[PDB]
Amino acid sequence: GRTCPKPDDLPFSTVVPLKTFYEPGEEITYSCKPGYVSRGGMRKFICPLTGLWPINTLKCTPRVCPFAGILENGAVRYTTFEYPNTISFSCNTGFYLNGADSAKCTEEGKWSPELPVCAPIICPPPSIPTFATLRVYKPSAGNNSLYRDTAVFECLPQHAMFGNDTITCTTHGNWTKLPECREVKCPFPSRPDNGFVNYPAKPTLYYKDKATFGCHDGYSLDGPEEIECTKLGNWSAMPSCKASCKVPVKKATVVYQGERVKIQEKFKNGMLHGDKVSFFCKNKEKKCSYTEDAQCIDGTIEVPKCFKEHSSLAFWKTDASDVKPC
Ligand SMILES: *[C@@H]1O[C@H](CO[C@@H]2O[C@@H](C)[C@@H](O)[C@@H](O)[C@@H]2O)[C@@H](O[C@@H]2O[C@H](CO)[C@@H](O[C@H]3O[C@H](CO)[C@@H](O)[C@H](O)[C@@H]3O)[C@H](O)[C@H]2NC(C)=O)[C@H](O)[C@H]1NC(C)=O
Ligand SMILES: *[C@@H]1O[C@H](CO[C@@H]2O[C@@H](C)[C@@H](O)[C@@H](O)[C@@H]2O)[C@@H](O[C@@H]2O[C@H](CO)[C@@H](O)[C@H](O)[C@H]2NC(C)=O)[C@H](O)[C@H]1NC(C)=O
Ligand SMILES: *[C@@H]1O[C@H](CO)[C@@H](O)[C@H](O)[C@H]1NC(C)=O
Ligand SMILES: *[C@@H]1O[C@H](CO)[C@@H](O)[C@H](O)[C@H]1NC(C)=O
Repeated sequence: GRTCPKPDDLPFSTVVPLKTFYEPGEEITYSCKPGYVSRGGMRKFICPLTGLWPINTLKCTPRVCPFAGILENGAVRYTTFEYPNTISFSCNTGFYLNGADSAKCTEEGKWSPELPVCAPIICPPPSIPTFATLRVYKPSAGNNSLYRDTAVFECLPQHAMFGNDTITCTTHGNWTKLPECREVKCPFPSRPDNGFVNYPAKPTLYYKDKATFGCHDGYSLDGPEEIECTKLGNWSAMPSCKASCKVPVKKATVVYQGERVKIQEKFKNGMLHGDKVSFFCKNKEKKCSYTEDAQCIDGTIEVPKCFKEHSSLAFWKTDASDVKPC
């Protein structure tokens, strides 16, 4: 008689018992859903004779977990520290996340799992490779070293290193690949024909030992004057002495290294092996000049056939050097 209606549904709460109508004298209890609280706690109400439920002061509000916006040496992604939500973590470079990467604020107003910490990445003292020595290494964290620190070895004399010489601290707390130092010796160098070779005094020549070369008065070197033991047991290079050329004409203007020179004065003491010049030849049809090349190879140089060196006396004839380019 003059029943009460179904109670109002209010945010984040439950009503018990939930019926569609109530007799006067029946009781209902409002509770905030788990994870929410409210000033004054529950509300109980009794359906009165009027059939009208009283006013409901229920204030259902999500719990809040402790402030968690500051992760020393790292970064929290968050919207709000309220009951439904989760937050996630990362760390600045040189640091790792010691703990879980995300946390959740639970019904009990607690973070689970517990908030993490960023710790500095460190690598243990590095092992020294066989036949090596630490040239530079200073640990920045007691006996250990921090991220991106480096150390480098050098081998002992007569030993050749394979792979980069420095190692650095990875983000995973280990070091990069280590060098290998082996012993390497090469054979003796060959003395060159018409030349000499000098190298130090000992039964066996090892890595980065240096031998130097020379040539007699009419010959010059084919390669570098100095050579050394490479890491693979042979030599930098193995040069020979080749024969210079006599200048093949009496008077002619040629291109040596992009500039016109007079071959008789530029090579007054001979053309060296490998010296290349370009002679001037006359296209008759087009009344002009063009150039063909000639190179001194082991005492032999071959002037192009088209070339005609005019007599000193015959002044009328004009050298291809003086005729306009084609
Ligand atoms: C220095 O540490 C690196 C860290 O990677 C790993 O993480 C450690 C914490 C440990 O848990 C273990 O997983 C490794 O040590 C080493 O990295 C190597 O290189 C790859 C990339 O990091 C990787 O490998 C995987 O993938 C490749 C092909 O893509 C596969 O060939 C291999 O089977 C793996 O699935 C892996 O991280 C690791 N692999 C190997 C073979 O080492 C790194 O080796 C190490 N350096 C030294 C000198 O110790
Ligand atoms: C010095 O020796 C290296 C090593 O190559 C050699 O080749 C083997 C067949 C044998 O001769 C061994 O003594 C060495 O293993 C030479 O490096 C080589 O260079 C060319 C380039 O392609 C070729 O022969 C090989 O690919 C290279 N070697 C390897 C192992 O791949 C080098 O040229 C030699 N000479 C000098 C002056 O360094
Ligand atoms: C770091 O190394 C030292 C030796 O230099 C040694 O006493 C110990 O292993 C480390 N330091 C301390 C205080 O234990
Ligand atoms: C490898 O060695 C070279 C020459 O020693 C050096 O410049 C380079 O930095 C090394 N590699 C890396 C990744 O540092």
